[PDB]
Amino acid sequence: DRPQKPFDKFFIDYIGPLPPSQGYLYVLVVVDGMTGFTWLYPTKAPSTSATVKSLNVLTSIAIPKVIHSDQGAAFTSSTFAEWAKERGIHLEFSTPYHPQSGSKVERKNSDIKRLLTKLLVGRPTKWYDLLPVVQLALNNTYSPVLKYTPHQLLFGIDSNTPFANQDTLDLTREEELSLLQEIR
Amino acid sequence: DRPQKPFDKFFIDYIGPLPPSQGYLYVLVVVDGMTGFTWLYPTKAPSTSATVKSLNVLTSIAIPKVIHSDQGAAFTSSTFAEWAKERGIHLEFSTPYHPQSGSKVERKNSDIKRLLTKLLVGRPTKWYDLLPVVQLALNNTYSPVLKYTPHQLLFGIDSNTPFANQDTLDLTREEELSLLQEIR
Amino acid sequence: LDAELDQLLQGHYIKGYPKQYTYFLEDGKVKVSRPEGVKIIPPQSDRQKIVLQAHNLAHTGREATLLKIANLYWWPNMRKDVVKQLGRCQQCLITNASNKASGPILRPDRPQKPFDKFFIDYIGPLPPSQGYLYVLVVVDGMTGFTWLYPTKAPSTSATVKSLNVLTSIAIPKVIHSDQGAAFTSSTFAEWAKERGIHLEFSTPYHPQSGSKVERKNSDIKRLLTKLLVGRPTKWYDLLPVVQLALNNTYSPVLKYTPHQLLFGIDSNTPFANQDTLDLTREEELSLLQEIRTSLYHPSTPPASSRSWSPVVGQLVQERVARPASLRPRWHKPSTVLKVLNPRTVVILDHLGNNRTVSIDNLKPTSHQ
Amino acid sequence: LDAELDQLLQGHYIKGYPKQYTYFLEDGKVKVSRPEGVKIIPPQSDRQKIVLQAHNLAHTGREATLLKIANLYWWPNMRKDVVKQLGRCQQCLITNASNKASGPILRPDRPQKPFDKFFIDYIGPLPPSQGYLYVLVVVDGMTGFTWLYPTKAPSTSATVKSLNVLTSIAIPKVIHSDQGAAFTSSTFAEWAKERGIHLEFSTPYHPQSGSKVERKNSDIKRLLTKLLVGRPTKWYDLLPVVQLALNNTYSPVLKYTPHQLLFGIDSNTPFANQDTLDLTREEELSLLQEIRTSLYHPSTPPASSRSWSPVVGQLVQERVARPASLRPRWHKPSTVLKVLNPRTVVILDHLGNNRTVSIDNLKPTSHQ
DNA sequence: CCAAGACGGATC
DNA sequence: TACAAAATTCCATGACAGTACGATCCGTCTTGA
DNA sequence: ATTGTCATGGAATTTTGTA
DNA sequence: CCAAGACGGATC
DNA sequence: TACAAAATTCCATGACAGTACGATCCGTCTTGA
DNA sequence: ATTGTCATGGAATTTTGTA
Ligand SMILES: [Mg+2]
Ligand SMILES: [Mg+2]
Ligand SMILES: [Mg+2]
Ligand SMILES: [Mg+2]
Ligand SMILES: [Zn+2]
Ligand SMILES: [Zn+2]
Repeated sequence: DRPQKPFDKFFIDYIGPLPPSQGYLYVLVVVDGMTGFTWLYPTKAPSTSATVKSLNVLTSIAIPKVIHSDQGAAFTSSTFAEWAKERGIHLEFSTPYHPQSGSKVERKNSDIKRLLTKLLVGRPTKWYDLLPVVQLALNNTYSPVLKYTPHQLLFGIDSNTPFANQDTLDLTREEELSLLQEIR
Repeated sequence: DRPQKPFDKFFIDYIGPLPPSQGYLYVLVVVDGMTGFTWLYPTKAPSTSATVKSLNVLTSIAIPKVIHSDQGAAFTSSTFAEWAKERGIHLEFSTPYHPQSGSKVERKNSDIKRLLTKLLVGRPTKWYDLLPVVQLALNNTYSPVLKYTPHQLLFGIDSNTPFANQDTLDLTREEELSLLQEIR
Repeated sequence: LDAELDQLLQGHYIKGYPKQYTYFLEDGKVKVSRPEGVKIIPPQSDRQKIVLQAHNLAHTGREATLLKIANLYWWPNMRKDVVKQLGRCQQCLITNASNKASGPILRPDRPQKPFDKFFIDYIGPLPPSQGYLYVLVVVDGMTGFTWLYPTKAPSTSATVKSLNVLTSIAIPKVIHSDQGAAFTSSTFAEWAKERGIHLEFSTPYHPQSGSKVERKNSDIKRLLTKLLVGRPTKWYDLLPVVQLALNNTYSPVLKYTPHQLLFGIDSNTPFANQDTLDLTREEELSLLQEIRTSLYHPSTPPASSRSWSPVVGQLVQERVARPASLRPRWHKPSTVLKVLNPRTVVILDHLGNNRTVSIDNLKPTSHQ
Repeated sequence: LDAELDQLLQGHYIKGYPKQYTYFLEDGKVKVSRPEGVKIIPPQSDRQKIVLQAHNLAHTGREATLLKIANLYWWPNMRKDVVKQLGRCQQCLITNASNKASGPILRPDRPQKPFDKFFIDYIGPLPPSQGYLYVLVVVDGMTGFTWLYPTKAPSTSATVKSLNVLTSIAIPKVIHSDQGAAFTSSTFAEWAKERGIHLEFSTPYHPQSGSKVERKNSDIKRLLTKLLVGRPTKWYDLLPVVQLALNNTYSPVLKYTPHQLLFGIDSNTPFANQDTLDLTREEELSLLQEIRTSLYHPSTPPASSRSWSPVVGQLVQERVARPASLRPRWHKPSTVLKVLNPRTVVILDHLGNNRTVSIDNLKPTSHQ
């Protein structure tokens, strides 16, 4: 049996309807299976048209062998099935109501969910400009179990911007009250 | 004593008030002392301004050591004296009422006087276009005494257009009656 | 295709495939165990398609295309199938740059007598000086004597009027010029034929063909530049001064001025040479003939290590003159009809007619 | 001047003038009988004027000026007086072309790691495709990986927006670019300083300095040309295809693709290499480090027979970028302040300030 | 007397 | 019949090849309130 | 049916003046 | 249906 | 241990360098009387 | 304060298959 490699499986998912920032509302999250490298793409809608447009910029750099996604309408569409057929990519869909990706992918996806909201509190209309620095933070996060960052696993070298110190990713006392006031 | 050379003496003279041809009325005749090479320049007036303008095109090719001319107002002017002083040319003026140039120069000047009138009879308004072919005819006329044409004495080789046959330069019977009718 | 691979699997030998290697069928496809790795052997019919698929990815050369096919596929004589497809691709032949230099430049014999060859050319649109913009430059092939004529336009009428004053001195045998509109015109063609002058034309888009006038233009511009330092660019009045200057200029390799080569004796020009002062004109012209004949002739430079020589029947491609943005800089393959010299050939062009083109604007068709 | 020539006429010897020749006074001027002919010897004070008079005729070099003076005048060491006047003439120094070639081109060491050096450049104003005209090209110094970004303008804001999507992958150490307005701007300077990126600039009007992006532009244009044969020039949609094609293209001399040098393994691209299929990623990255370090380094070509090398204190002249018609193509003589390498120096320019210029746009001041 | 602008310069 | 230096030759080198114009930003000099 | 050319200015070589 | 013109092509 | 030819390496060669526009004449296709 | 580069495709050299 062959060992796990980069570009083997690409985990794609949308994260909620975020507050408007420069016309954008949705974020397409792309996570590699082996390296755990994260690609973030700003989108206006959770549609197939927005998914195809964002992935075309990604596939111009590197093409995945398998694309993994949930039973979302943007991925289960026939237009997205024809899109993957032209580039020779097999589509893998997780079982409804309960997704399956693995410990490394789910722990990475958990960090993206909380890191975005941590920087979103106080400035909900300014998450678009943070997207580049969020991608750099995730890809240079010192791996919990392994001794290799997503940057080191993909390229082979250490990054020029290594994130040495870590904030606990948790919301502080007064940050919780401000986050509970923005909704109500 | 040094032998006679080209560019030693340039004999310049105007020939009459010829019928209007493309706005021009006068011809500046330039004859070299040794070679007998003829330069013809069309001018509107027998003035210093027209003489300076025509000779500037000639002096750009070759500069004479001595310029010979009659006691005409265009040559005896102070403006023409300053013109020759700047280029370093000595001016020689012939005695009034009787010019002196030599047998070779006067026989050449005699041919220009009669060759122009020969082609002028019948077409007095079209002598401007004949000027190039008149210059070629004179400079390639087989010398009466010497065995060298003005072209052969100046360049060293025979011309590409050698005038083999000669018309007697004389006006025919009916050409005399037409020439005597143009005036009266 | 299927018969050659079937006999190979059962142990029977076919020329091309070595017997030492093991051949096995896997996933419905014939594979071979090689030092590089496990490679798939395709049938003969599919080989033509695979090379086309790997080439059309980035339109690459011999080695760069093979390295893509070597990732998965192997068969006897791979490059012979690649090179064959490289000569078939129309897009590659008319875009790729040639890796073969042109042959050694010819140095034609200097005209024997003055007024044997006349080189004429305009020096572009110069800054407006007294209404004039263009300068007609006439260079003698033998002596190097230059006549300058200011013109407002590079037209036929401007060329005729200027040459008519010049032909008053002497009629030239042959007038050489580039394929400009003023010189290629029928009015200029009938002008030269009337006086018995043969017209010679340079090969299109090859300015070094008429170099005797082009190199002189460098000396005219260089002198005009130096005279207009810190001054407004008025060159019209300086033309008769520049004409007199360059004609009396000593050539360090020729030892004689264009004026001295044309007449034999210097005029009343500043710093005039008076060495032939004692001798008569008849002796001066006899010495002049000996000088003209005994001038140096530049020997042809040695041929480069990778140079191509044109032959009759060879496929060549003509260079596109002024190619548009993202457009091919070479024309469709064409056959050589006749070779005039190792530098000039006549070819049946893309339009479908006879055309005289120099080898500098030509490349040999690759993969033949 | 008058004392040296007076003692010479009466038989007394002066150094420079040979005693074997006869010296006589004629027409109030000192003359000498020589094998060339009768030549006039002028006084020392007049010699400076005569050389100036003969030179200013056509502004000629050493030999061509002397041959004019040799027609009439003679004195000891004529060329030493000519060369001295040749270095004094301002018009000749800033117009004449240099007869000395530049030194051998340096081949700088390839960046050690990926994202160590970034080469960026726009490919001019391409024909309008979906509103876009310009293409920002980012080339990695180590691998040769190219990122293409379509832009409507060569502005700072267009460069920042395109690089912000790129820097999401990895932050580069040093970004190299030509001295374009978008890159030399203070907004772009504060952009790179904010992320901790050093900006490197090419020497003005020397495009080969940033060759890694300029040579890649040739491969981009060549591929786009072939894909648009017989088709309207719509390149906007082909950019992501061209980007994927050239990055997966095998370099025949490097044996590896820009994609293989950056990641180690080929993606799901057509004709993917699967040689490292058996080895693990940790073993694959260990092999990748050995490949990157053991790549060929092009050796520097031998120096030409007549090449000049810049030194501190030497007088040099800077080349005029885009000279106007009939205007000098060289600047006033300037002194070298510091030599960075045998190809690049810092000079106090015509304006009167420090300027880093490559030797290709520089010539050594003649007659020193 | 100062804020938005006009304009040649530098480089591609 | 040998020097040293002037004088002369050698020869690699580059420029002539229809050119002016736009687009960007920056440092500097305007023009009405 | 046509084709490179030549000024330039350091270096390389030859000539020159006086033994 | 034809005379002055309009227009892209070729080359500088 | 030696062939012949395939396979591989060698390496001179050119193009990337912001580009489009005008001016001339000629061969060809219009547009009103 | 910074620096030429590399695809191309014939020729030159090395490797290969089978003695
Ligand atoms: Mg989702
Ligand atoms: Mg008179
Ligand atoms: Mg022309
Ligand atoms: Mg640029
Ligand atoms: Zn191709
Ligand atoms: Zn000068």
